[PDB]
Amino acid sequence: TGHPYYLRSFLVVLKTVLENEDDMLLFDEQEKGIVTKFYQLSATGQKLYVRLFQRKLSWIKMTKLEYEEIALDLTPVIEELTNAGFLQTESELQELSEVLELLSAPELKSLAKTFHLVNPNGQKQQLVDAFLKLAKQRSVIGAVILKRAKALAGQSVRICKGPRAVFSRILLLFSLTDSMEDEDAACGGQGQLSTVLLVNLGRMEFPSYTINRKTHIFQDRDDLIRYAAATHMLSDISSAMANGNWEEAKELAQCAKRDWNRLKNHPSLRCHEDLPLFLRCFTVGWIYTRILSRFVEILQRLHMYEEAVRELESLLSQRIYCPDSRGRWWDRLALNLHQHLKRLEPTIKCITEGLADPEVRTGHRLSLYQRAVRLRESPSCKKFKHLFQQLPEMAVQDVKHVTITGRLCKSVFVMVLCSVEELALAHYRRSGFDQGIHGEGSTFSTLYGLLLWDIIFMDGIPDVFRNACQAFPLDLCTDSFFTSRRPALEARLQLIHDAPEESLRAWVAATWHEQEGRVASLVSWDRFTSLQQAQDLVSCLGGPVLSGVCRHLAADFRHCRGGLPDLVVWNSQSRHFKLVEVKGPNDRLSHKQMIWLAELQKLGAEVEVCHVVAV
Repeated sequence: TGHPYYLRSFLVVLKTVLENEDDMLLFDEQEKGIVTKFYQLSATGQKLYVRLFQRKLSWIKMTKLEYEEIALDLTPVIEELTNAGFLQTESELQELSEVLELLSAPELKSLAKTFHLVNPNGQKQQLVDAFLKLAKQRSVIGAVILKRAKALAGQSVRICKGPRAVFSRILLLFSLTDSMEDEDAACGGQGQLSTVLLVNLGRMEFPSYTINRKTHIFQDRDDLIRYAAATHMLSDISSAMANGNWEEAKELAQCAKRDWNRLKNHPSLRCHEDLPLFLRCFTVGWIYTRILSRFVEILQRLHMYEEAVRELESLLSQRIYCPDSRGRWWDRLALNLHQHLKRLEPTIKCITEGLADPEVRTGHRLSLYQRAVRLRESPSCKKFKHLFQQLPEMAVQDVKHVTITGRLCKSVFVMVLCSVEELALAHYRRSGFDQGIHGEGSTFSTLYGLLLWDIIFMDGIPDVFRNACQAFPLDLCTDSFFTSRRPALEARLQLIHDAPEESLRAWVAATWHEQEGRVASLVSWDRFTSLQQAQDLVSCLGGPVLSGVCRHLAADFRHCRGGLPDLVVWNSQSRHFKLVEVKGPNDRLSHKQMIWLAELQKLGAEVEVCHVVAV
């Protein structure tokens, strides 16, 4: 009745992207055919394709194939895909070096033994190279090694890189909707989805809203190609970093930076700058900036600090791209110039101008401030007047701290062993808070989503709902979310501030009852054990607190989503509650959390830091 792991979901990606006019002006006549071709295979054919499309781009064996859930005999199926131009079979596998890599370790030794010439034992690389030398010098023993190694490897397929790229692009276009822009996504793999959203796309029921694009994100067919190209170039650098191939990373990024310097000034790359920030992230320029941002992360890892500093500054000197990141760029720059390069004058310039940037928010803001008080009080600095410098006294108030310690044996303790967060909950349960939610951000986030649902999904803001499978308006993570909905927000926000506990209980029930399960990026439906609990909690928190938290979340979700209190405990009978920031044995309070706790206290909530120490 539906289609497999990969396929029902793939079919959504296809359906969604095809019904999008602007998206379909980005594919030539030929390419669109490749879609109609796909739609015209057997389900079995579609299923096998999806399965393989998701795999690495290389030769894959028929023995290493065995998709029995697809068919008991895959050869009529593979046949169908080859005839359709989607797949290629081994009668086009001619590179001996490829065929050698394709064999197993039992199979290599079979080719190694039945070629007495080769010394039978060794690692895969040791045998492959021996075979490769032997065929270069003597081509007419070479084609004999191929003829046997091919037979021994059996039937084999590889994806036609032609149509692959069409779907890859279709799938990249699908990432604008949904996937990416709750701050820009992983991008890693150069072919497939991220794990979060293949498996579950077909099950998912989305919140209702009115689609209404009016701007063209991509100019002509080639823009999208430059975009795609860039995205992949990013993915690889991400990938290289993940595996600690920093030198590899450095090359890829150096490579990219050159590709970018070549690329600006072009006919297209003005335009994109003048896109609203919430669409500007889907631009070649944005991607490169992200790459360059990673480039600094790399150079830093490779102790190449003057390079990082030159980069950071050049990134900051521009305003168009990734403003949401300057807080980091500044912070990180100050860190370098101080810790590593040990250069005072520029360390202060940095901290000064960084604070003069309205763009640096919350935690990095607070960070730079602290780096400034430490610098002003500093004796090694005192030969001057350089930071008494009219600094709005943004206190880092130490809030109530608490420490705990349990009979230590993953760090497990004795109370019977128990976790670090079990210890923390336990502590509060015996301080008279029977209830508790070990959320970490989402508790609050979902409450806000619950209380502002209709405002979030609101009609009227153009270009924020561009197609079918969106869990948020595209502008949610941008200063513009608030501004574009100002009247409506201020309204509800005040309403909530002056609401009696029953109205809160009501409005939360209202949404819950109308939406329970629709995919909305802010709301975790199972985060509360039931509406009742969610209601109990809003009743403790009360209007003003909920109002405040909501406002920050709406006004600056980008720089406020993080840092919210880890754990929320409360008393069932007395309605007293406490917002706690749990700290395991080997981590500290982030600046973001310091900020959030302070903010919450300003709002009149009981807050607390909790340290758990080793036994």
